[PDB]
Amino acid sequence: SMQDPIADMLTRIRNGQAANKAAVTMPSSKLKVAIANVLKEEGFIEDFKVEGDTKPELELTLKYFQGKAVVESIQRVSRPGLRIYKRKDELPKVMAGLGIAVVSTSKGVMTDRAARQAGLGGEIICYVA
Amino acid sequence: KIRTLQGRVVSDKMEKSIVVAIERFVKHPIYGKFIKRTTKLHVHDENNECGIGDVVEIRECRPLSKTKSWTLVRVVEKAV
Amino acid sequence: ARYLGPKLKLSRREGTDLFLKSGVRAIDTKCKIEQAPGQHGARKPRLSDYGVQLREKQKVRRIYGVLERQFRNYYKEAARLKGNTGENLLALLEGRLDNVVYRMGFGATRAEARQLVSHKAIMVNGRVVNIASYQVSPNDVVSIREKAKKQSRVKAALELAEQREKPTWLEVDAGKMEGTFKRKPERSDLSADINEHLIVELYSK
Amino acid sequence: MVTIRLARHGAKKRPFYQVVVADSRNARNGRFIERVGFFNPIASEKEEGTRLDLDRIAHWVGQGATISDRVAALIKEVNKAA
Amino acid sequence: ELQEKLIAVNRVSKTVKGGRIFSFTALTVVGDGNGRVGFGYGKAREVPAAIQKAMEKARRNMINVALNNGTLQHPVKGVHTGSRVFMQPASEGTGIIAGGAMRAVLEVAGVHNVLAKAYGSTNPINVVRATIDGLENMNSPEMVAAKRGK
Amino acid sequence: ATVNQLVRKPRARKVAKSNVPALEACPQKRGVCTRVYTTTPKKPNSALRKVCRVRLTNGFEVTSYIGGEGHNLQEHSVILIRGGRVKDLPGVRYHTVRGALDCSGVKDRKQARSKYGVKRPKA
RNA sequence: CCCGCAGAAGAAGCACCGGCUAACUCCGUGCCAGCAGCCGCGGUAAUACGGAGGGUGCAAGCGUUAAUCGGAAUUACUGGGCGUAAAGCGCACGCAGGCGGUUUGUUAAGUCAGAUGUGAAAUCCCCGGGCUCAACCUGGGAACUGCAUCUGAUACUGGCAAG
RNA sequence: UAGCUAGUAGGUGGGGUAACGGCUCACCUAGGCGACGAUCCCUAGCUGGUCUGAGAGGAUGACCAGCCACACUGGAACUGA
Ligand SMILES: [Mg+2]
Ligand SMILES: [Mg+2]
Ligand SMILES: [Mg+2]
Ligand SMILES: [Mg+2]
Ligand SMILES: [Mg+2]
Ligand SMILES: [Mg+2]
Ligand SMILES: [Mg+2]
Ligand SMILES: [Mg+2]
Ligand SMILES: [Mg+2]
Ligand SMILES: [Mg+2]
Ligand SMILES: [Mg+2]
Ligand SMILES: [Mg+2]
Ligand SMILES: [Mg+2]
Ligand SMILES: [Mg+2]
Ligand SMILES: [Mg+2]
Ligand SMILES: [Mg+2]
Repeated sequence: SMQDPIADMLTRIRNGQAANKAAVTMPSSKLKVAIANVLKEEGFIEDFKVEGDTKPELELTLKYFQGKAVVESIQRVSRPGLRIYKRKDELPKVMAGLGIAVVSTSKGVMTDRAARQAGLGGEIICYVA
Repeated sequence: KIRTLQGRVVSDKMEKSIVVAIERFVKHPIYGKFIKRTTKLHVHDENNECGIGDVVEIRECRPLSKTKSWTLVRVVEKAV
Repeated sequence: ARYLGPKLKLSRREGTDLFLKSGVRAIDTKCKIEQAPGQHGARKPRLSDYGVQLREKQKVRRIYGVLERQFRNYYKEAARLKGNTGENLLALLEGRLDNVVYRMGFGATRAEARQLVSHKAIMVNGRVVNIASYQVSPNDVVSIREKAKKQSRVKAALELAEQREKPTWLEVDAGKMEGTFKRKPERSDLSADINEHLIVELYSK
Repeated sequence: MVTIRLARHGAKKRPFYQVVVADSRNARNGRFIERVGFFNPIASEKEEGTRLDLDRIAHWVGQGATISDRVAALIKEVNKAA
Repeated sequence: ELQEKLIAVNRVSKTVKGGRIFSFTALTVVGDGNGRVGFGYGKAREVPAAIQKAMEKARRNMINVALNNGTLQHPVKGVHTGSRVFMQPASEGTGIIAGGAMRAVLEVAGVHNVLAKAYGSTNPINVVRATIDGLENMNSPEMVAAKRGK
Repeated sequence: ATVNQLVRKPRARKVAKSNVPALEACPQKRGVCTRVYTTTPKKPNSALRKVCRVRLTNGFEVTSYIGGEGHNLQEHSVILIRGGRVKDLPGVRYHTVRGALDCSGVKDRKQARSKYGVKRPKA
């Protein structure tokens, strides 16, 4: 938004699915995709397209199961002026491991799993679930 | 070598000495939030070739004066 | 102490036989199973959601003859030792030299046994022991003192040791009056319908 | 005047001393540099019961560790050469 | 195995022309050891005549939960009206740890060992369903890979 | 609130007022008994209860109640303040421990004798 | 500490039972006497005052007081609210301060990783020994969020350069 | 309590301490500290730790151990590592 970008992103999706929306959109950004991969490649979205070599556009194709949405439990965390950082023995574990928390480790951003799997900490992001 | 610090020579109205307020960060021991701080020291500059609005690294050493225990090591930035 | 008073009057405030006084008849008359535990036997003591854990208390408690404090120390630790804190408690209440010695035919009533141990008349794993609240670990070489193997108590007692649902978690041969705690009394084998889903709550407040 | 002396740390009647390298003018068992082994005065033959960390002893005597009597006796009392 | 236990029985009244009247209220829930729960609520001019209505309405119109071995699994937390409740999975041994309603509504809902606590008001007729609301979201560890994976 | 909104002035505890001034950590203090009287209750109650204005050792003269039936409490008779307030008695935030110093315990009280003052009936 | 010696012998009390709260009856009293942590008890049939009968709970102790934390998410980072319940300055401008669209390069300070000194011992805790047990005593390890230093990582944050 | 401070902040040379230094003296510059809260007022020995608590947090610093300070009150130096 007119301050913190990513914040809006996580919202856009949670909002859309809230009203069985097709697929919300937002101006794509390198960090936006790094968090996008951990969605399509982590089972949470169909896929994301692009548009604009100079004026990009992210496209998170939401999903829904039986009679409810898929990604129905997302929230930001390491927001500005409150950024959170934790060590390996502090790493998160979204909803008792049942969920996932995007973590921007020194070795690229990746799901909570790859965090311990790779053995290292990173800028915790959201609590996808 | 120590570690030094690219502090700010806020003061220079002294001789062979200059008050410098070093910027610092730290997480709140409760609410947890990176906050800026300051470290005003009485550096020493025999030749007094620093200047205000500038930027220099300071190093601790023998107690030169009552409060002045640091000396100038280099002037990274300067001008105004 | 340990109540040291009327056992039946106390068993009424519970109903289900809490062992204690036995080796003869008891129950069905000669006790008044919930007929008049005090004076208002008729007036139904409709307990509350709290009354349970509390009324339950006296059972898993008085049945073994213990105080209120000594019990807590047990439970509190009954949580420390890894594993289901629930049953992890009954175990200690079992290894107690009280029920142990008693459950091997020695003495008719646990209290009758508490006297034996207290009077040096009891021996275990070689060296003598006269302290009831002694955590009797398994494999020990328990046996009555040969300095009184033939007295009377243990005699007219070891007899009903047969009727007592032969314990599996251990092996006791009335022969020379010796026995060894095989292994922990896994809840199940502990012939009791007692509900412990309270003992863990009433003390978890 | 650093040295390896003894410091009582056992319950009443049943004392459990603790040899440690400390200063001469030091209290009973307070200020101390480093605890080198101990000594339990009981019995019943429990394999061991009175270590000492021989190797640590020498580590200090090199300077001026005024190892007192009893403690010095420990070195001997225990297999110093075994 | 339909377990049924009372939750609360207040009096409740109302004033009128001639004078005033009363309609005792009965709160009750239902469920089976498996993991089903179905609360209710009724009232009448008598403690019993009302207690029955409550249960009946309870035994009917119910929902099931993905109850695990005996406790729960993920951080359950259901809210309703003026009351916030939180339920945590208590490992085997630690019996059901709850206060008022949130207690009775569990020793019959299947859950044997669990430690939970509220935050908002203590109003029973509100805290009860507040617990169910949590179960309502209590999904199982499996099936997730189905909704997301491929 | 806002994190920074706190960094300026972090939350603070509301210093609870000790409803027992003539306390000073002391669970009880001796007395002097400035005078003893018989006042009336609040509003919903009646009957003239017994109260007394005893002067503490720290000069914190205050008033106390005299539980139990009857009392030998005279005037210069010293007593040991207990504490604990009352309802019908306004201000009275202390009670006189019976069976101690000068004040004698209740008479013929064969129940809850710990209070007041009665050392065993007659065995 | 062990043996022997008479002989149940020398060794039970305290609080509570109107609701929270386990535990009820009968008398005496009659807004008097008195009870009372809160709501409140008593103005002739008190489970609430006093005694007894009984019961309930504790135990060589029980109860009252005093004092801290808990409950109290009731100062709320975890973990709170502000339309009407307490709560948006009457409104603007704006310094400091806090926050910062997007891409690349660089830096590596925040941060993450590993190494090292160091964070006394003793409490604590895990396992395990010594007192007949326990209290207590004791071995080893874990732990000691920490501080700094060395070398690496570069996703995000910050700095610089170019937009 | 919103201002505070002349041996005050720094610089030269003498002097001094076991040793750095306004530590002290002479002279010189006119600094130094402060809302990231100085100065002032009330209170308190500090820590490991202790109590409570799910944890974070709150309360506390008796006995054991490390550190500091004090020795009728105010002041001072002598001996001596
Ligand atoms: Mg309805
Ligand atoms: Mg409330
Ligand atoms: Mg009080
Ligand atoms: Mg009741
Ligand atoms: Mg009374
Ligand atoms: Mg009457
Ligand atoms: Mg709190
Ligand atoms: Mg509020
Ligand atoms: Mg208002
Ligand atoms: Mg306005
Ligand atoms: Mg330590
Ligand atoms: Mg950058
Ligand atoms: Mg000089
Ligand atoms: Mg003082
Ligand atoms: Mg709490
Ligand atoms: Mg003096």
